[PDB]
Amino acid sequence: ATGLAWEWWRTVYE
Amino acid sequence: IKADHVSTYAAFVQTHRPTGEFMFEFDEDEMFYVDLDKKETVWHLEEFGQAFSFEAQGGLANIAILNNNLNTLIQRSNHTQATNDPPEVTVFPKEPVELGQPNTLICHIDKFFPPVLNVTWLCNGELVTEGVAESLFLPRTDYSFHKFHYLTFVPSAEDFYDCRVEHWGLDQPLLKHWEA
Amino acid sequence: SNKVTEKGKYVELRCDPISGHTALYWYRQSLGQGPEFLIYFQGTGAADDSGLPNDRFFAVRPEGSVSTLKIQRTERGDSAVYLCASSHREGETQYFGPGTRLLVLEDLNKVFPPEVAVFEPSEAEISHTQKATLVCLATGFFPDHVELSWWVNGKEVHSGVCTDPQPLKEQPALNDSRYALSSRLRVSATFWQNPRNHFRCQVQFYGLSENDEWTQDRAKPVTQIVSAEAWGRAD
Amino acid sequence: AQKVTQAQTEISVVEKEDVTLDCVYETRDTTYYLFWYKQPPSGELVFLIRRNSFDEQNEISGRYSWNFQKSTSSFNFTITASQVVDSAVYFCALSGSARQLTFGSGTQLTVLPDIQNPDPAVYQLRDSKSSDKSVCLFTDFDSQTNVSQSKDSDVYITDKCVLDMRSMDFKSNSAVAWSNKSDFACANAFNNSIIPEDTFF
Amino acid sequence: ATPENYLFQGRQECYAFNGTQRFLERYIYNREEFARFDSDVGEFRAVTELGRPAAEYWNSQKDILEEKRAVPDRMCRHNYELGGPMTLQRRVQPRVNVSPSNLLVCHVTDFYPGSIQVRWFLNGQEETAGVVSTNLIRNGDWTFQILVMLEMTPQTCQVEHTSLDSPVTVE
Ligand SMILES: *[C@@H]1O[C@H](CO)[C@@H](O[C@@H]2O[C@H](CO)[C@@H](O[C@@H]3O[C@H](CO)[C@@H](O)[C@H](O[C@H]4O[C@H](CO)[C@@H](O)[C@H](O)[C@@H]4O)[C@@H]3O)[C@H](O)[C@H]2NC(C)=O)[C@H](O)[C@H]1NC(C)=O
Ligand SMILES: *[C@@H]1O[C@H](CO)[C@@H](O)[C@H](O)[C@H]1NC(C)=O
Ligand SMILES: *[C@@H]1O[C@H](CO)[C@@H](O)[C@H](O)[C@H]1NC(C)=O
Repeated sequence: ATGLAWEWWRTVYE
Repeated sequence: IKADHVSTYAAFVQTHRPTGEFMFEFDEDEMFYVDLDKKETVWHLEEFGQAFSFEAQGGLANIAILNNNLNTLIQRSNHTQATNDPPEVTVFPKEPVELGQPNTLICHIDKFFPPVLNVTWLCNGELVTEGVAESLFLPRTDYSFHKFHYLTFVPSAEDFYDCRVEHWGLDQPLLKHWEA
Repeated sequence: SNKVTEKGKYVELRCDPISGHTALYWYRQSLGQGPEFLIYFQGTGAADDSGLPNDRFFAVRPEGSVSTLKIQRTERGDSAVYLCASSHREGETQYFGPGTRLLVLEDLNKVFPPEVAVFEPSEAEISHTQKATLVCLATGFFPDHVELSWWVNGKEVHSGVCTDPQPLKEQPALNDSRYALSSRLRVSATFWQNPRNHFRCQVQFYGLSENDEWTQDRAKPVTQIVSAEAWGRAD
Repeated sequence: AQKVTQAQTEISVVEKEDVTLDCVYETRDTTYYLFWYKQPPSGELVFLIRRNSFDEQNEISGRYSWNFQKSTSSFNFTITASQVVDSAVYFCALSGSARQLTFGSGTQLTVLPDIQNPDPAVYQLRDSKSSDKSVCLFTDFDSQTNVSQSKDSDVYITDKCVLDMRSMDFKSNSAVAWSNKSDFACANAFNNSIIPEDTFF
Repeated sequence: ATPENYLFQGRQECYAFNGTQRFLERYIYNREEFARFDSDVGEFRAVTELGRPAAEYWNSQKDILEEKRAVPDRMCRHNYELGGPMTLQRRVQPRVNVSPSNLLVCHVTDFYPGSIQVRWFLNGQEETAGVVSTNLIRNGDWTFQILVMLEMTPQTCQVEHTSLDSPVTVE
């Protein structure tokens, strides 16, 4: 489309 | 790294007043960011928003991840707070100064950490509340931060301007004096 | 759990996730349709994609150990089954909890506890098929919140038990009609005709509570357990 | 956008037959995750399968099967041998860019029993001393029989259900009818009935 | 007595070169980078002891790795092509001015393509003595600034740029 993508950061292991 | 162009998503969470910023820079120039209080995308230049449209929920989602990571890292790091880094301030005009011709004065604060600071503009010793613009806490490679402050003004030989930067690393508030 | 609330009152729903799960999800399921997403918690914060219906719906998760979905100004349309699932990390498999069924009523006066009566099997069935069916009737209860269980000699039995899926109305036209349920327990002819065997039909009603108001003269339709029993009869 | 479609509203089969519930996932994400959940009557959403987008090699591996066809964008749940306990509502879920689930509609599976020896009858259970209702039981009838609702407001009749007495492999369909009138007799309380009906007295 | 304050940041870097995208995902706590994902390696890596357990769990999950491995094409490549006309082809015409302020200053303003070269010319003769130029000044406005000094003896400043098809001179 006309929108830029994004990637989830990950959660540090608790 | 061999790179013709660099596109970077930068975001930080912290304890003090700038609780979170989520931006996207192209070659060290911020293109857009999400205002977490307003939950909407903010485009640095109007020509960006006409062509593209960024989902604001992506920024809110990333800040929520970093917040969980901050709390996890605080306990794992045994509550270690980084040493404060004194900022470096330089004031320069955007255009060559011409008396009577409107110009924009730029106050650049560089190499400071944490990104918590009080910055005010002073014209002839008085606080300027109109015509002031501030950039976000832009990231750096050494993981410090740098910030830009702007003041639209008309040059005059009588007028003198000062950029007042307060930082935890500074022993005293730093004032950078600028005049024509 | 099962929750009953008068229109307008404030309700909050509780969900305790599994231990190490850093990811909590609230879902709502209405009329057996597809569960609808509500809010997504990641630790102390909400990374939700904002399926929350209105401003009246808000949720919190202070320490990640338990979430609370708050509904102010309850409306009838807010009544549904609110599911809760927990994921170990962001992206792992989500495992749903039992959930709490919310019901918003115009007035709590239509609430009634059930009447439970147990009927002993027919001698003809025992002589024909060598089997004995026990019929239980939970009648005159509103809302449709019951748990009909069978207890053979003090132990709950799920074998040979036919609990109806959905109750039926005594006034099928009225929307607030009192529901009625029936369940069956078929045992061996020698099992029913053992006079030392004890059967009990237990119905757990989920109605009003001590916090809710009660103005009328009849007994308060509190969460009760109405039950009826029957002993074995020998030939 | 991200949507899951399960067009099968109801599926009716007798035991030991085969069934295949279908989905068609419809998402724009590059990496997605599909799920199947089981909701038994008055039960929680039970977890069944999680196949990631990159794992494409299909297997049978028991009575539960899944065929992930990225071409058709489908994900079909297949049960080899139907048991009456498999009777539940099964849901198709989709995850990925949205970490929460995008549930589909409802597919209700009803595994009917196969009463090899049907012995239909309408027995009368003893009226409880604490009750004024005379109750009637239509039991042991075959699965093909369809119960009829009450034509009198005072009489109440329930739909059918299957009793699985574990000890002896006998599964029986059953229906209950009661009323508070003297007009009510267990005989002729029902409308649609089989001809070899052991209506007794 | 600096008040209590703890920070957590991160970078999602896309490196573009010769039609190839290299994705880097950094995990930083108080300027201390403790974890990193590199698309060249294909998995996570612990930069310090602080992030070893985190990287080992991420590498144990195949889907976490697969999502990060698809980033170069889903995000880095797609955003690089979509923003091309507004980022790569962003051109601004520089405005040149020369002032005496003996040294001579050639102040070039409002040019976005950072690469720019300036030459002093005295009577048609380029000089290289006493010529000191300030480093590229980023105005933070997607506009750049640069000033070139010149030790002159009183008795033209040409600028070459990508946006300029013909070099501009100021007499
Ligand atoms: C930007 O400017 C603001 C305002 O000028 C400034 O905020 C102030 O910061 C100082 C510390 O840097 C704060 O001082 C402490 O704040 C806490 C929380 O409010 C108080 O509990 C503290 O009480 C202490 O002081 C008392 C007097 O000595 C003691 O009796 C007591 O035991 C505590 O030790 C103390 O006030 C101050 O409150 C704020 N003020 C406001 C209005 O926020 C901020 O720090 C500046 N930022 C930078 C980067 O310079
Ligand atoms: C925190 O303290 C514990 C206990 O003394 C120690 O084992 C651990 O290494 C410490 N971690 C840091 C980052 O200082
Ligand atoms: C770019 O990639 C192509 C294909 O691998 C290669 O032939 C070429 O030499 C590369 N050019 C540069 C400058 O790396």
